[PDB]
Amino acid sequence: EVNGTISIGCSSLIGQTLLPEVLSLYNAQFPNVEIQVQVGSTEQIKANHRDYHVMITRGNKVMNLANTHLFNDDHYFIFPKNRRDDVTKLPFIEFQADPIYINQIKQWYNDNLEQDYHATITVDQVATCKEMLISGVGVTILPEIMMKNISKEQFEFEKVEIDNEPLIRSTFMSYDPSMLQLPQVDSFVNLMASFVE
Amino acid sequence: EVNGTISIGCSSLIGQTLLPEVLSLYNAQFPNVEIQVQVGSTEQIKANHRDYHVMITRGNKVMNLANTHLFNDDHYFIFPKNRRDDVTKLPFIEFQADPIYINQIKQWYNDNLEQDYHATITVDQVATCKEMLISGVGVTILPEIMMKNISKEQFEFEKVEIDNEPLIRSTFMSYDPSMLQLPQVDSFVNLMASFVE
Ligand code: NA
Ligand code: NA
Ligand code: NA
Ligand code: NA
Repeated sequence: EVNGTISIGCSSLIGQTLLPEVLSLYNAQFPNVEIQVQVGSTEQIKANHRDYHVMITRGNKVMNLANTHLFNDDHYFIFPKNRRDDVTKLPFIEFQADPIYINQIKQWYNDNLEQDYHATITVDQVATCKEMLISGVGVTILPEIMMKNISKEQFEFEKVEIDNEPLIRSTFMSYDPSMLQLPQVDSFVNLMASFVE
Repeated sequence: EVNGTISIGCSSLIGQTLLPEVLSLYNAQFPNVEIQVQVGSTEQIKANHRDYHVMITRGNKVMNLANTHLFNDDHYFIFPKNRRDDVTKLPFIEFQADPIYINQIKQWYNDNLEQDYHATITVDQVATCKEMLISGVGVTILPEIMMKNISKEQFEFEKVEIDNEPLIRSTFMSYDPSMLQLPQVDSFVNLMASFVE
């Protein structure tokens, strides 16, 4: 019977989406495990890797750990339908992430709106960015996992393609193989790997 | 005509709720202002006060700055309706905050569920806590500002009273008075103060 504590570190948006779904199943199966969750940037979580049994991050694989690819996100440029004719003049909401990923977003904007990229609003979290969009602050690109409960009546969703290939963002589960001896950690890793497949 | 950059630091949950609503009005009135937003714990935002023109935090007033009281939140204990008879056995989801506030939550639980407080799941962000609740992970107390789009069909909401007085959490806007000379900062402060009234 599985006991003890599990300490999970994850990308901020993962704490709002995938991790809650998985922990609902995990706790139901393994009720005696104490669960600790810290969220932050992928950079922050990677830096504090020693504090976590398991990490769920986005972008590239984590150095010197076992990595399991969970899924990829497509992306959508999102803007209000009532302002379609004025999309080039609406403020763009940028979130913080690694340069390779953000530069893809900037390049897409430059190429497709036919003008220099400029972010009027900059936020750290994708979740913050999502709420700025919803409240009418401006336009943005979001990963598909963050598009739940955005009004299809109010907003147009344009799939973000670069040379007819989708812009994608990967999500990885990472951990030190020596944590798998802990049944709470093994049970989580096995459940996560099963959930996505 | 108002120009320049404004740097806002706020409580994580404020970035998901109040700040998006206010920035939608702010940008519409003052389109040439560049907006920078960082979210975090009240403790983190207070520590990095020098990085922000204006701060929106929760709990007590910020030391050695001008403070404007924005609003108070009531609180609700939230649990799934299908498990009403088993509420005492369901895992409690705790979020991180200052001890005075968290101890009020713990005391309420101890008094009203008639057993020792124990958090099976601990998260840093209230927003994370909300999604854990929604996904069926367990039970929790949330501030009223964070209760939008939680299913009334699925969940019971019990107002959190302590001696027939509501458990409350205050929100404050803080800034160094010498930032008000900047028209972008003055315009924001005046708008926020007006919005809540
Ligand atoms: Na980010
Ligand atoms: Na974006
Ligand atoms: Na918190
Ligand atoms: Na709580």
